[PDB]
Amino acid sequence: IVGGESALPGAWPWQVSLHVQNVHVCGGSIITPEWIVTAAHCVEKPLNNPWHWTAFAGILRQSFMFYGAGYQVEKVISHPNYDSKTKNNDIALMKLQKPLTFNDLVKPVCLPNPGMMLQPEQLCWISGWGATEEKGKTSEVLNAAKVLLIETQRCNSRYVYDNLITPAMICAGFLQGNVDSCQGDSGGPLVTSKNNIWWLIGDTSWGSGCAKAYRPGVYGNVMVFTDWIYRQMRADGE
Amino acid sequence: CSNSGIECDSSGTCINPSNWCDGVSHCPGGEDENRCVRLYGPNFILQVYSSQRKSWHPVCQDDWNENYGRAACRDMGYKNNFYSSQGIVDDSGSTSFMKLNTSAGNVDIYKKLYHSDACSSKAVVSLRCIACGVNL
Amino acid sequence: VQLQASGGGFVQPGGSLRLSCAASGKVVEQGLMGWFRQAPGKEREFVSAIQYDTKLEYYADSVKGRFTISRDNSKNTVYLQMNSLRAEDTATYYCATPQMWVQRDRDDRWYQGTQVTVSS
Ligand SMILES: *[C@@H]1O[C@H](CO)[C@@H](O)[C@H](O)[C@H]1NC(C)=O
Ligand SMILES: [Ca+2]
Repeated sequence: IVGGESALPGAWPWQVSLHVQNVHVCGGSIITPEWIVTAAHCVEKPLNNPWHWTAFAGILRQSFMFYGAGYQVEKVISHPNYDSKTKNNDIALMKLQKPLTFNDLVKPVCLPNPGMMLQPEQLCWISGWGATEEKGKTSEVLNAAKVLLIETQRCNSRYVYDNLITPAMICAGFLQGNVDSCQGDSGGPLVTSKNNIWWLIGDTSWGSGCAKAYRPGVYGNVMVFTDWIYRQMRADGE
Repeated sequence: CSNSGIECDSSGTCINPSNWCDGVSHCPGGEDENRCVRLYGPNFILQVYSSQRKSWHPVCQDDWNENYGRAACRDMGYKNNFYSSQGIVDDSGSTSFMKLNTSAGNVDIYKKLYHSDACSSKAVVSLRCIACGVNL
Repeated sequence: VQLQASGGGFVQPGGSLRLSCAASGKVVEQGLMGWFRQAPGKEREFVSAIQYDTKLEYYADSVKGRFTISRDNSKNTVYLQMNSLRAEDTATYYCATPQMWVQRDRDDRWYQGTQVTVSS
Protein backbone atom coordinates (compact mmCIF):
# COMPACT_ATOMS: atom_id res chain seq x y z
CA ILE A 1 0.00 0.00 0.00
CA VAL A 2 1.46 3.34 -1.14
CA GLY A 3 0.42 6.54 0.61
CA GLY A 4 -1.46 4.97 3.51
CA GLU A 5 -0.85 4.46 7.21
CA SER A 6 -0.30 1.56 9.58
CA ALA A 7 -3.35 -0.44 10.66
CA LEU A 8 -4.37 -0.92 14.27
CA PRO A 9 -5.27 -4.38 15.59
CA GLY A 10 -8.80 -5.26 14.52
CA ALA A 11 -9.04 -2.39 12.03
CA TRP A 12 -9.22 -4.85 9.10
CA PRO A 13 -9.96 -8.21 10.75
CA TRP A 14 -10.83 -9.95 7.46
CA GLN A 15 -7.36 -9.32 6.01
CA VAL A 16 -5.11 -12.38 5.84
CA SER A 17 -1.51 -12.85 4.72
CA LEU A 18 -1.13 -15.80 2.34
CA HIS A 19 2.28 -17.49 2.47
CA VAL A 20 4.06 -19.85 0.09
CA GLN A 21 6.61 -21.86 2.09
CA ASN A 22 6.25 -19.38 4.98
CA VAL A 23 6.85 -16.23 2.87
CA HIS A 24 4.12 -13.68 2.16
CA VAL A 25 2.99 -13.84 -1.47
CA CYS A 26 -0.58 -12.55 -1.55
CA GLY A 27 -3.33 -11.04 0.52
CA GLY A 28 -6.86 -12.33 0.97
CA SER A 29 -10.19 -11.65 2.65
CA ILE A 30 -12.06 -13.88 5.11
CA ILE A 31 -15.69 -14.52 4.25
CA THR A 32 -16.42 -17.60 6.41
CA PRO A 33 -14.34 -19.41 9.08
CA GLU A 34 -12.88 -21.51 6.26
CA TRP A 35 -13.22 -19.53 3.01
CA ILE A 36 -10.86 -16.78 1.82
CA VAL A 37 -11.25 -14.63 -1.31
CA THR A 38 -8.02 -13.86 -3.16
CA ALA A 39 -6.77 -13.39 -6.74
CA ALA A 40 -6.37 -16.04 -9.43
CA HIS A 41 -3.00 -14.62 -10.50
CA CYS A 42 -1.75 -15.61 -7.03
CA VAL A 43 -2.46 -19.30 -7.69
CA GLU A 44 -1.37 -20.13 -11.22
CA LYS A 45 0.70 -23.30 -11.51
CA PRO A 46 2.66 -24.40 -9.54
CA LEU A 47 0.84 -22.29 -6.89
CA ASN A 48 -2.50 -23.98 -7.58
CA ASN A 49 -1.27 -26.61 -5.09
CA PRO A 50 -2.86 -26.07 -1.64
CA TRP A 51 0.14 -27.82 -0.05
CA HIS A 52 2.22 -24.66 -0.54
CA TRP A 53 -0.15 -22.21 1.14
CA THR A 54 -0.70 -21.08 4.72
CA ALA A 55 -2.95 -18.23 5.85
CA PHE A 56 -2.20 -15.89 8.77
CA ALA A 57 -5.09 -14.01 10.39
CA GLY A 58 -5.19 -11.48 13.22
CA ILE A 59 -1.44 -10.79 12.97
CA LEU A 60 -0.22 -7.38 11.83
CA ARG A 61 3.49 -8.15 11.39
CA GLN A 62 5.17 -10.56 8.99
CA SER A 63 7.82 -11.41 11.60
CA PHE A 64 5.09 -12.75 13.93
CA MET A 65 3.85 -15.17 11.24
CA PHE A 66 5.89 -18.13 12.38
CA TYR A 67 6.00 -21.57 10.83
CA GLY A 68 3.19 -23.35 12.67
CA ALA A 69 1.19 -20.24 13.60
CA GLY A 70 -0.62 -20.37 10.24
CA TYR A 71 -3.69 -22.15 8.89
CA GLN A 72 -2.91 -24.74 6.23
CA VAL A 73 -4.92 -24.33 3.03
CA GLU A 74 -6.95 -27.36 1.91
CA LYS A 75 -8.36 -26.22 -1.46
CA VAL A 76 -7.42 -23.61 -4.06
CA ILE A 77 -10.03 -22.84 -6.73
CA SER A 78 -9.45 -20.31 -9.51
CA HIS A 79 -12.32 -18.78 -11.44
CA PRO A 80 -13.08 -21.15 -14.35
CA ASN A 81 -13.00 -18.26 -16.84
CA TYR A 82 -9.78 -16.71 -15.54
CA ASP A 83 -7.64 -15.44 -18.42
CA SER A 84 -4.11 -14.68 -17.23
CA LYS A 85 -3.07 -12.66 -20.30
CA THR A 86 -5.95 -10.17 -19.97
CA LYS A 87 -6.22 -10.58 -16.15
CA ASN A 88 -9.96 -11.11 -16.71
CA ASN A 89 -11.99 -12.87 -13.98
CA ASP A 90 -9.04 -12.57 -11.59
CA ILE A 91 -10.54 -14.16 -8.49
CA ALA A 92 -9.87 -17.35 -6.53
CA LEU A 93 -11.00 -19.06 -3.34
CA MET A 94 -8.98 -20.84 -0.67
CA LYS A 95 -10.57 -23.23 1.81
CA LEU A 96 -8.76 -23.73 5.10
CA GLN A 97 -8.18 -27.22 6.56
CA LYS A 98 -9.64 -26.07 9.87
CA PRO A 99 -11.98 -23.20 10.76
CA LEU A 100 -10.71 -19.87 12.01
CA THR A 101 -11.67 -18.64 15.47
CA PHE A 102 -13.42 -15.29 15.16
CA ASN A 103 -12.66 -12.69 17.82
CA ASP A 104 -11.75 -9.00 18.05
CA LEU A 105 -8.84 -9.48 15.63
CA VAL A 106 -10.27 -12.04 13.16
CA LYS A 107 -13.69 -11.40 11.57
CA PRO A 108 -15.19 -11.88 8.09
CA VAL A 109 -16.14 -9.20 5.58
CA CYS A 110 -19.56 -9.35 3.96
CA LEU A 111 -20.02 -10.49 0.41
CA PRO A 112 -21.78 -7.77 -1.61
CA ASN A 113 -25.47 -8.21 -2.35
CA PRO A 114 -27.16 -7.30 -5.64
CA GLY A 115 -28.48 -3.76 -5.48
CA MET A 116 -25.77 -2.15 -3.35
CA MET A 117 -26.30 1.10 -5.31
CA LEU A 118 -22.77 2.35 -4.72
CA GLN A 119 -21.88 5.92 -5.59
CA PRO A 120 -19.85 6.54 -8.77
CA GLU A 121 -16.87 7.62 -6.64
CA GLN A 122 -17.71 5.45 -3.62
CA LEU A 123 -15.26 5.79 -0.74
CA CYS A 124 -13.31 2.55 -0.27
CA TRP A 125 -10.36 1.15 1.66
CA ILE A 126 -7.51 -1.11 0.58
CA SER A 127 -5.13 -2.93 2.89
CA GLY A 128 -2.17 -5.25 2.63
CA TRP A 129 1.51 -5.89 3.24
CA GLY A 130 2.51 -4.68 -0.22
CA ALA A 131 5.33 -2.26 -0.87
CA THR A 132 4.84 1.33 0.32
CA GLU A 133 6.87 2.69 -2.59
CA GLU A 134 7.32 1.56 -6.17
CA LYS A 135 10.17 -0.95 -6.53
CA GLY A 136 9.99 -1.39 -2.73
CA LYS A 137 10.11 -4.51 -0.59
CA THR A 138 7.25 -6.26 1.22
CA SER A 139 5.95 -4.28 4.18
CA GLU A 140 6.64 -5.74 7.61
CA VAL A 141 3.47 -4.05 8.91
CA LEU A 142 -0.10 -4.20 7.59
CA ASN A 143 -0.99 -0.87 5.95
CA ALA A 144 -4.27 0.58 4.68
CA ALA A 145 -5.41 3.56 2.62
CA LYS A 146 -8.50 5.41 1.42
CA VAL A 147 -9.24 5.07 -2.30
CA LEU A 148 -12.22 6.16 -4.37
CA LEU A 149 -14.00 4.17 -7.05
CA ILE A 150 -13.23 5.45 -10.55
CA GLU A 151 -16.03 4.92 -13.06
CA THR A 152 -15.13 2.33 -15.68
CA GLN A 153 -15.95 4.88 -18.39
CA ARG A 154 -13.23 7.24 -17.16
CA CYS A 155 -10.79 4.41 -16.38
CA ASN A 156 -11.02 3.06 -19.95
CA SER A 157 -10.09 6.40 -21.52
CA ARG A 158 -7.23 6.41 -24.02
CA TYR A 159 -4.85 8.06 -21.54
CA VAL A 160 -5.58 5.66 -18.66
CA TYR A 161 -6.17 1.97 -19.41
CA ASP A 162 -7.59 2.32 -22.92
CA ASN A 163 -10.46 -0.19 -23.01
CA LEU A 164 -8.66 -2.83 -20.89
CA ILE A 165 -11.12 -2.62 -17.96
CA THR A 166 -13.73 -5.34 -18.49
CA PRO A 167 -17.07 -5.70 -16.65
CA ALA A 168 -15.24 -8.12 -14.31
CA MET A 169 -12.90 -5.30 -13.18
CA ILE A 170 -13.30 -2.06 -11.27
CA CYS A 171 -10.87 0.82 -10.88
CA ALA A 172 -10.07 2.51 -7.59
CA GLY A 173 -7.54 5.06 -6.43
CA PHE A 174 -6.82 8.54 -7.77
CA LEU A 175 -6.03 9.67 -11.29
CA GLN A 176 -3.44 11.98 -9.71
CA GLY A 177 -1.81 8.95 -8.06
CA ASN A 178 0.00 9.09 -4.70
CA VAL A 179 -2.29 6.50 -3.05
CA ASP A 180 -2.56 3.01 -4.49
CA SER A 181 -2.06 -0.68 -3.99
CA CYS A 182 1.34 -2.06 -4.94
CA GLN A 183 3.41 -5.22 -5.36
CA GLY A 184 2.54 -7.61 -2.54
CA ASP A 185 -1.05 -6.41 -2.14
CA SER A 186 -2.36 -8.81 -4.82
CA GLY A 187 -5.53 -10.62 -3.78
CA GLY A 188 -6.25 -8.35 -0.81
CA PRO A 189 -9.46 -6.49 -0.05
CA LEU A 190 -11.08 -3.43 -1.56
CA VAL A 191 -13.85 -2.76 0.94
CA THR A 192 -16.54 -0.14 1.44
CA SER A 193 -18.87 0.86 4.26
CA LYS A 194 -22.61 1.15 3.62
CA ASN A 195 -25.54 0.71 6.02
CA ASN A 196 -22.88 0.51 8.76
CA ILE A 197 -21.49 -2.69 7.21
CA TRP A 198 -18.16 -3.36 5.48
CA TRP A 199 -18.56 -5.07 2.10
CA LEU A 200 -15.96 -6.81 -0.07
CA ILE A 201 -16.30 -5.18 -3.48
CA GLY A 202 -12.87 -5.91 -4.97
CA ASP A 203 -9.74 -8.03 -4.79
CA THR A 204 -6.44 -6.42 -5.77
CA SER A 205 -5.84 -7.58 -9.32
CA TRP A 206 -3.39 -5.52 -11.39
CA GLY A 207 -1.92 -2.12 -12.15
CA SER A 208 0.83 -0.32 -14.03
CA GLY A 209 3.40 0.94 -11.58
CA CYS A 210 2.23 2.04 -8.15
CA ALA A 211 0.55 5.35 -7.28
CA LYS A 212 1.44 6.84 -10.66
CA ALA A 213 -0.81 9.40 -12.31
CA TYR A 214 -3.50 8.08 -14.67
CA ARG A 215 -2.59 4.50 -13.68
CA PRO A 216 -4.92 3.65 -10.78
CA GLY A 217 -5.41 0.22 -9.28
CA VAL A 218 -7.59 -2.40 -10.95
CA TYR A 219 -9.54 -4.88 -8.84
CA GLY A 220 -11.64 -7.97 -9.47
CA ASN A 221 -15.33 -7.04 -9.47
CA VAL A 222 -16.47 -9.27 -6.59
CA MET A 223 -20.15 -8.46 -7.23
CA VAL A 224 -19.89 -10.20 -10.61
CA PHE A 225 -18.36 -13.29 -9.00
CA THR A 226 -20.74 -13.93 -6.08
CA ASP A 227 -22.83 -16.55 -7.91
CA TRP A 228 -19.65 -18.53 -8.55
CA ILE A 229 -18.53 -18.07 -4.93
CA TYR A 230 -21.82 -19.36 -3.50
CA ARG A 231 -21.75 -22.32 -5.90
CA GLN A 232 -18.27 -23.23 -4.67
CA MET A 233 -19.25 -23.02 -1.00
CA ARG A 234 -22.53 -24.88 -1.59
CA ALA A 235 -20.78 -27.69 -3.48
CA ASP A 236 -18.21 -28.02 -0.69
CA GLY A 237 -20.72 -28.32 2.15
CA GLU A 238 -22.65 -31.31 0.80
CA CYS B 1 -29.99 -15.77 -25.14
CA SER B 2 -33.15 -15.22 -27.14
CA ASN B 3 -36.71 -14.56 -25.96
CA SER B 4 -35.65 -13.54 -22.42
CA GLY B 5 -34.01 -16.90 -21.83
CA ILE B 6 -31.49 -17.32 -19.03
CA GLU B 7 -27.99 -18.55 -19.81
CA CYS B 8 -26.68 -21.46 -17.74
CA ASP B 9 -23.69 -19.47 -16.42
CA SER B 10 -21.39 -19.15 -19.46
CA SER B 11 -22.00 -22.62 -20.92
CA GLY B 12 -23.84 -21.43 -24.03
CA THR B 13 -26.94 -23.36 -22.91
CA CYS B 14 -30.01 -21.12 -22.60
CA ILE B 15 -33.20 -22.35 -20.95
CA ASN B 16 -36.69 -20.96 -20.67
CA PRO B 17 -37.08 -18.86 -17.49
CA SER B 18 -40.02 -21.06 -16.45
CA ASN B 19 -37.45 -23.85 -15.97
CA TRP B 20 -35.18 -21.71 -13.81
CA CYS B 21 -35.37 -22.92 -10.20
CA ASP B 22 -38.15 -25.41 -10.94
CA GLY B 23 -36.66 -28.39 -9.09
CA VAL B 24 -35.38 -30.17 -12.22
CA SER B 25 -31.79 -29.66 -13.39
CA HIS B 26 -31.93 -28.58 -17.05
CA CYS B 27 -28.51 -26.84 -17.25
CA PRO B 28 -25.29 -28.76 -18.05
CA GLY B 29 -23.86 -27.95 -14.61
CA GLY B 30 -27.17 -27.55 -12.80
CA GLU B 31 -26.78 -23.76 -12.76
CA ASP B 32 -30.56 -23.36 -12.94
CA GLU B 33 -31.09 -25.07 -9.57
CA ASN B 34 -28.20 -23.97 -7.30
CA ARG B 35 -28.58 -20.16 -7.13
CA CYS B 36 -32.28 -19.91 -6.32
CA VAL B 37 -31.86 -17.93 -3.07
CA ARG B 38 -30.24 -14.53 -2.64
CA LEU B 39 -30.06 -11.57 -0.27
CA TYR B 40 -30.94 -8.26 -1.91
CA GLY B 41 -29.65 -4.81 -1.04
CA PRO B 42 -27.80 -3.41 1.98
CA ASN B 43 -30.66 -4.60 4.24
CA PHE B 44 -30.49 -8.29 3.20
CA ILE B 45 -34.01 -8.75 1.84
CA LEU B 46 -34.42 -12.49 1.31
CA GLN B 47 -35.46 -13.23 -2.27
CA VAL B 48 -36.20 -16.49 -4.07
CA TYR B 49 -36.56 -16.98 -7.82
CA SER B 50 -40.10 -18.00 -8.77
CA SER B 51 -40.30 -20.37 -11.72
CA GLN B 52 -44.00 -19.54 -12.20
CA ARG B 53 -43.49 -15.77 -12.61
CA LYS B 54 -39.91 -15.94 -14.00
CA SER B 55 -38.59 -13.33 -11.57
CA TRP B 56 -37.12 -12.77 -8.12
CA HIS B 57 -39.49 -12.03 -5.26
CA PRO B 58 -39.05 -11.27 -1.54
CA VAL B 59 -40.00 -13.97 0.95
CA CYS B 60 -43.12 -13.28 3.01
CA GLN B 61 -42.63 -13.39 6.80
CA ASP B 62 -45.73 -15.62 7.25
CA ASP B 63 -44.88 -18.73 9.30
CA TRP B 64 -41.17 -18.05 8.76
CA ASN B 65 -38.73 -18.85 11.55
CA GLU B 66 -35.04 -19.49 12.15
CA ASN B 67 -35.24 -23.09 10.92
CA TYR B 68 -36.35 -21.83 7.51
CA GLY B 69 -33.74 -19.06 7.59
CA ARG B 70 -31.01 -21.60 8.33
CA ALA B 71 -32.16 -23.71 5.39
CA ALA B 72 -31.93 -20.61 3.18
CA CYS B 73 -28.41 -19.92 4.45
CA ARG B 74 -27.43 -23.52 3.73
CA ASP B 75 -28.87 -23.27 0.22
CA MET B 76 -26.60 -20.27 -0.38
CA GLY B 77 -23.53 -22.21 0.74
CA TYR B 78 -23.18 -20.89 4.30
CA LYS B 79 -23.36 -24.43 5.79
CA ASN B 80 -24.26 -24.16 9.51
CA ASN B 81 -23.90 -20.38 9.72
CA PHE B 82 -26.73 -18.12 10.87
CA TYR B 83 -26.60 -14.60 12.30
CA SER B 84 -29.83 -12.57 12.39
CA SER B 85 -33.27 -12.28 10.85
CA GLN B 86 -36.08 -9.74 10.96
CA GLY B 87 -39.43 -9.08 9.37
CA ILE B 88 -39.21 -5.67 7.74
CA VAL B 89 -41.26 -3.46 5.46
CA ASP B 90 -40.47 -4.10 1.81
CA ASP B 91 -38.92 -1.23 -0.14
CA SER B 92 -37.55 -3.02 -3.23
CA GLY B 93 -40.66 -2.12 -5.24
CA SER B 94 -42.07 -5.65 -5.25
CA THR B 95 -45.66 -6.35 -6.30
CA SER B 96 -45.78 -10.01 -5.21
CA PHE B 97 -44.02 -12.36 -2.83
CA MET B 98 -42.86 -15.93 -2.24
CA LYS B 99 -44.90 -17.49 0.58
CA LEU B 100 -44.11 -20.48 2.76
CA ASN B 101 -45.98 -23.76 2.32
CA THR B 102 -45.86 -25.16 5.86
CA SER B 103 -46.88 -28.66 4.66
CA ALA B 104 -44.54 -28.66 1.65
CA GLY B 105 -42.57 -31.80 2.51
CA ASN B 106 -38.81 -32.36 2.49
CA VAL B 107 -37.59 -30.48 -0.60
CA ASP B 108 -35.26 -27.60 -1.42
CA ILE B 109 -36.01 -24.39 0.47
CA TYR B 110 -36.99 -22.58 -2.73
CA LYS B 111 -39.45 -25.38 -3.53
CA LYS B 112 -41.18 -24.86 -0.16
CA LEU B 113 -42.28 -21.43 -1.38
CA TYR B 114 -45.06 -20.66 -3.84
CA HIS B 115 -45.93 -17.41 -5.55
CA SER B 116 -48.47 -15.27 -3.70
CA ASP B 117 -49.77 -11.75 -4.25
CA ALA B 118 -49.99 -10.78 -0.57
CA CYS B 119 -48.26 -11.42 2.76
CA SER B 120 -50.54 -11.74 5.79
CA SER B 121 -47.84 -10.32 8.09
CA LYS B 122 -47.29 -7.30 5.81
CA ALA B 123 -43.55 -7.98 6.22
CA VAL B 124 -40.75 -9.64 4.25
CA VAL B 125 -37.85 -11.68 5.61
CA SER B 126 -34.51 -9.93 6.09
CA LEU B 127 -31.81 -12.58 6.52
CA ARG B 128 -28.15 -12.41 7.56
CA CYS B 129 -26.29 -15.72 7.38
CA ILE B 130 -23.03 -14.71 9.07
CA ALA B 131 -21.81 -11.95 11.39
CA CYS B 132 -19.67 -9.95 8.96
CA GLY B 133 -18.51 -6.47 8.10
CA VAL B 134 -17.76 -5.09 11.58
CA ASN B 135 -14.39 -3.59 12.54
CA LEU B 136 -13.13 -0.96 14.99
CA VAL C 1 16.83 -12.64 -1.37
CA GLN C 2 19.12 -11.74 -4.27
CA LEU C 3 19.33 -14.08 -7.27
CA GLN C 4 21.83 -14.31 -10.13
CA ALA C 5 21.18 -16.59 -13.10
CA SER C 6 24.01 -17.78 -15.33
CA GLY C 7 25.06 -20.55 -17.69
CA GLY C 8 23.19 -19.47 -20.81
CA GLY C 9 24.61 -19.29 -24.29
CA PHE C 10 24.10 -20.19 -27.93
CA VAL C 11 23.50 -23.86 -28.75
CA GLN C 12 22.35 -25.94 -31.69
CA PRO C 13 18.96 -27.68 -31.83
CA GLY C 14 19.12 -30.91 -29.87
CA GLY C 15 21.98 -29.55 -27.76
CA SER C 16 22.08 -29.09 -24.01
CA LEU C 17 22.61 -26.34 -21.45
CA ARG C 18 22.81 -26.12 -17.67
CA LEU C 19 21.69 -22.96 -15.90
CA SER C 20 22.65 -21.97 -12.37
CA CYS C 21 20.80 -19.73 -9.92
CA ALA C 22 23.00 -18.36 -7.16
CA ALA C 23 20.95 -17.15 -4.19
CA SER C 24 22.13 -14.92 -1.35
CA GLY C 25 19.88 -14.26 1.63
CA LYS C 26 17.91 -16.22 4.19
CA VAL C 27 17.34 -19.83 3.15
CA VAL C 28 13.96 -19.73 4.92
CA GLU C 29 12.79 -17.56 2.00
CA GLN C 30 13.95 -20.03 -0.70
CA GLY C 31 11.54 -22.86 0.13
CA LEU C 32 10.24 -22.72 -3.45
CA MET C 33 12.51 -21.59 -6.29
CA GLY C 34 11.39 -21.24 -9.88
CA TRP C 35 12.66 -20.60 -13.38
CA PHE C 36 10.73 -18.61 -15.96
CA ARG C 37 11.66 -17.39 -19.43
CA GLN C 38 10.70 -14.62 -21.84
CA ALA C 39 11.18 -14.34 -25.62
CA PRO C 40 11.05 -10.94 -27.36
CA GLY C 41 7.47 -9.75 -27.82
CA LYS C 42 6.03 -12.77 -25.99
CA GLU C 43 4.59 -13.02 -22.50
CA ARG C 44 6.85 -14.51 -19.85
CA GLU C 45 6.40 -18.25 -19.37
CA PHE C 46 6.90 -20.23 -16.19
CA VAL C 47 9.27 -23.16 -16.76
CA SER C 48 10.09 -25.11 -13.60
CA ALA C 49 10.10 -24.98 -9.81
CA ILE C 50 11.59 -27.01 -6.97
CA GLN C 51 11.04 -27.26 -3.23
CA TYR C 52 14.01 -26.60 -0.95
CA ASP C 53 14.03 -30.19 0.35
CA THR C 54 13.76 -31.38 -3.31
CA LYS C 55 10.73 -33.52 -2.33
CA LEU C 56 8.59 -31.65 -4.89
CA GLU C 57 9.35 -30.32 -8.36
CA TYR C 58 7.28 -28.79 -11.14
CA TYR C 59 7.60 -28.59 -14.92
CA ALA C 60 5.54 -26.77 -17.51
CA ASP C 61 4.06 -28.95 -20.24
CA SER C 62 6.28 -27.33 -22.88
CA VAL C 63 9.51 -28.49 -21.17
CA LYS C 64 8.41 -31.62 -19.30
CA GLY C 65 10.65 -34.60 -20.01
CA ARG C 66 13.42 -32.40 -21.45
CA PHE C 67 14.32 -30.17 -18.48
CA THR C 68 15.40 -31.24 -15.00
CA ILE C 69 15.51 -28.91 -11.99
CA SER C 70 17.71 -29.68 -8.98
CA ARG C 71 19.33 -28.13 -5.92
CA ASP C 72 22.65 -28.19 -4.07
CA ASN C 73 21.87 -26.91 -0.57
CA SER C 74 25.49 -26.74 0.57
CA LYS C 75 25.84 -23.97 -2.04
CA ASN C 76 22.26 -22.60 -2.17
CA THR C 77 22.33 -23.07 -5.95
CA VAL C 78 19.42 -24.14 -8.18
CA TYR C 79 20.24 -25.84 -11.48
CA LEU C 80 18.17 -26.20 -14.66
CA GLN C 81 19.44 -28.98 -16.95
CA MET C 82 17.97 -28.30 -20.41
CA ASN C 83 18.20 -31.16 -22.93
CA SER C 84 16.80 -31.62 -26.45
CA LEU C 85 16.56 -27.86 -26.91
CA ARG C 86 14.43 -26.45 -29.73
CA ALA C 87 14.28 -23.01 -31.33
CA GLU C 88 11.05 -22.31 -29.41
CA ASP C 89 13.15 -22.43 -26.22
CA THR C 90 15.04 -19.25 -27.19
CA ALA C 91 14.47 -16.65 -24.46
CA THR C 92 16.09 -14.99 -21.47
CA TYR C 93 15.86 -17.33 -18.48
CA TYR C 94 15.37 -15.99 -14.96
CA CYS C 95 15.06 -17.54 -11.52
CA ALA C 96 12.73 -16.19 -8.85
CA THR C 97 10.81 -16.81 -5.65
CA PRO C 98 6.98 -16.77 -5.47
CA GLN C 99 7.09 -13.37 -3.77
CA MET C 100 8.90 -12.17 -6.92
CA TRP C 101 7.06 -14.02 -9.74
CA VAL C 102 3.55 -13.28 -8.49
CA GLN C 103 3.20 -9.70 -9.79
CA ARG C 104 0.48 -7.11 -9.39
CA ASP C 105 2.13 -5.38 -12.39
CA ARG C 106 2.40 -8.12 -15.00
CA ASP C 107 4.79 -6.07 -17.17
CA ASP C 108 7.09 -4.99 -14.32
CA ARG C 109 10.72 -5.88 -15.01
CA TRP C 110 12.53 -5.91 -11.67
CA TYR C 111 12.96 -9.65 -12.34
CA GLN C 112 18.87 -10.23 -14.03
CA GLY C 113 18.85 -13.42 -16.07
CA THR C 114 20.87 -15.30 -18.63
CA GLN C 115 20.33 -15.35 -22.38
CA VAL C 116 19.73 -18.67 -24.14
CA THR C 117 19.60 -18.85 -27.95
CA VAL C 118 18.87 -21.99 -29.98
CA SER C 119 19.51 -21.59 -33.71
CA SER C 120 21.41 -23.31 -36.50
C1 LIG D 1 -47.98 -27.62 -0.08
O1 LIG D 1 -47.29 -28.84 -0.23
C2 LIG D 1 -48.13 -29.98 -0.27
C3 LIG D 1 -47.26 -31.23 -0.21
O2 LIG D 1 -46.48 -31.33 -1.37
C4 LIG D 1 -49.03 -29.90 -1.51
O3 LIG D 1 -49.95 -30.98 -1.57
C5 LIG D 1 -49.84 -28.60 -1.46
O4 LIG D 1 -50.59 -28.39 -2.62
C6 LIG D 1 -48.91 -27.40 -1.28
N1 LIG D 1 -49.64 -26.17 -1.12
C7 LIG D 1 -49.61 -25.12 -1.96
C8 LIG D 1 -50.46 -23.95 -1.54
O5 LIG D 1 -48.95 -25.09 -3.00
CA1 LIG E 1 -34.70 -26.30 -13.99
